[PDB]
Amino acid sequence: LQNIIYNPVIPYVGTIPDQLDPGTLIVICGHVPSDADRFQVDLQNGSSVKPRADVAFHFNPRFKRAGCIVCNTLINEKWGREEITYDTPFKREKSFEIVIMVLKDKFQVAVNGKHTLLYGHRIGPEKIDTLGIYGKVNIHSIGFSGPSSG
Ligand SMILES: OC[C@H]1O[C@@H](O[C@H]2[C@H](O)[C@@H](O)[C@H](O)O[C@@H]2CO)[C@H](O)[C@@H](O)[C@H]1O
Repeated sequence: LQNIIYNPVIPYVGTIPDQLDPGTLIVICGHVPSDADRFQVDLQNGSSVKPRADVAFHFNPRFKRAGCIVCNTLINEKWGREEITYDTPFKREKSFEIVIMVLKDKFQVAVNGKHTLLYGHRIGPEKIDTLGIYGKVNIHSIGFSGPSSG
């Protein structure tokens, strides 16, 4: 991988190395803390806190009850329609590997080598230049792979 970040402190907010052109991969390896309630991975347009930066893609695994993954987009500080995935591969006290592939019309996400969900772009991905990770989660590494990697 390229531009790897190891054991980052959460909350984590860092500029992404390259434009997320179709085919780009975002690999995030971590572990879910005991009794974690939730955590999130946000692909943002900037790092402004106020006004809060738009979130092109909000990937938010929730663990209470049966557990799920909520995906949404924040525009001008307003959340849009939630897209919920009820078949979540995340579990407390277990490690994980998240692979987000940026396609032309959507994001494709796989966890632990298994397809998990799709999310159509609401904001042009070229507007994303910042990665944010918040919540109860331990991140081991963050890596990026461009479309022409090899
Ligand atoms: O949509 C992502 C956004 O959800 C907020 O919580 C929502 C909740 O998921 C929804 O079921 C309820 O109707 O409205 C709540 C907001 O008022 C989270 O608080 C926010 O951090 C994001 O995760």
